[PDB]
Amino acid sequence: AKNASEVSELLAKSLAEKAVVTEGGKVVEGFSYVSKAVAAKVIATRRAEVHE
Amino acid sequence: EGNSVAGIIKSVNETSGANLLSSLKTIKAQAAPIYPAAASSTGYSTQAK
Repeated sequence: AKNASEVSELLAKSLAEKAVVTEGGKVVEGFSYVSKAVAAKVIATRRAEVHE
Repeated sequence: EGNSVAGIIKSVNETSGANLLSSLKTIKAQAAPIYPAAASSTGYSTQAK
């Protein structure tokens, strides 16, 4: 009864991780975007190696 | 032997960024010139004798 919070949360987060991209109202498939978090981690990695 | 500056360049390039700053006293000690320590005190040489 006490891990029901985490199982409903992980269902929501697992649906959120594979979030899909819509054309207008219909879905575009084979669409891959680079997030601002992923781009900032790329920038931080490249910046740390050049500082090294 | 090989020259000490190329050893500095190689062993500095081989360290990681976390390993770099504490390795610097070791790398320096591997590039320091050999100054031979005081060896065995014999008596007088055969030419001194």
